[PDB]
Amino acid sequence: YFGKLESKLSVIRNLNDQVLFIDQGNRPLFEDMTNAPRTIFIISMYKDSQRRGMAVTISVACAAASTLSCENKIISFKEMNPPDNIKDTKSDIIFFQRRVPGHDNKMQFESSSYEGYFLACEKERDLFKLILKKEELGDRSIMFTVQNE
Repeated sequence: YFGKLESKLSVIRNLNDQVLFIDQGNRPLFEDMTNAPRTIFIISMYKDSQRRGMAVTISVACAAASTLSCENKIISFKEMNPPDNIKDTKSDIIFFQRRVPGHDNKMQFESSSYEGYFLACEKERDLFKLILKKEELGDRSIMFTVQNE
């Protein structure tokens, strides 16, 4: 069971400190910037009845309703706002925000639906793409900086 607590305006960034943003193809990408309303995200925090940690929802601020989803281990944006309630122990839109042990300032987002899977930055070719993948003990690619303001 998940119950919404609050919401925070956030800018997410990988360790290359490239900002996360949604492009025109509805695809989440990473880039270095010096346009901007596509970088602003809303992180909505939920209370987990099983107490596995801090459950969050990631959605873009300047859209009507687009929430981040990892349905079928594939990153996408559903056409919905974060719900007041989710009545299940797992959700494709729900992630656990976890602070990384030996790094300061850095968070990782574990999928609630698929255990041991994390949001991650991936070089493809000329693009840095947001993907869902499994965790190596370090693995820089699953670490993120989030600026709640």
